[PDB]
Amino acid sequence: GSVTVPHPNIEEVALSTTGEIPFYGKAIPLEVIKGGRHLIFCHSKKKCDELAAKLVALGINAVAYYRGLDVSVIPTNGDVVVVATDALMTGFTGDFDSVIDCNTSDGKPQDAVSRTQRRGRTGRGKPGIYRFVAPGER
Repeated sequence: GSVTVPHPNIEEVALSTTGEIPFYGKAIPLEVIKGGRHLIFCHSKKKCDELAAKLVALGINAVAYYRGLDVSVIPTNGDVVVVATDALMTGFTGDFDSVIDCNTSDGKPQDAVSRTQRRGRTGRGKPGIYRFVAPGER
C-alpha cells in the first residue's frame, strides 16, 4: 500500500465555512492566507485564475501557477499567497506560513504522496499550518 511520512512540524487543520474566499463548499478565512505568504493547492486551472485575482480584491496578493502559466508569484516581499496545482513545485518554496489544500486532484481524491508532497511546504523554520477540504474523506 502507500505509506505517507508523518510531519509534526506542520499543524493540520480542517477547512470549514468561515471567511470571505469561498473554496469547494468551504470558506477560507483570510486569516489563513492573509498576514504573510501562503500556498493554496487547487485541482483546476480555471479556479486558479479567479481564486488568485479575487484575493487581490480581498487585499491579498495572490498568484495562480499551473501548466502554461507565467512566473508571477513573488515570495520576496508583500504578503503574497500562491494558489497553484503541481506546477509551482517546491524548488524554491518552503517560506510559507500555511498551505490550504482541497485534498483532491483533477476532481479525484489526492493520492498518498499528494498530501505528502503538498504538506511539505509550510514549516520551514517554524510550524507550518495545513488546511484540507476532504468532502467525504478523513
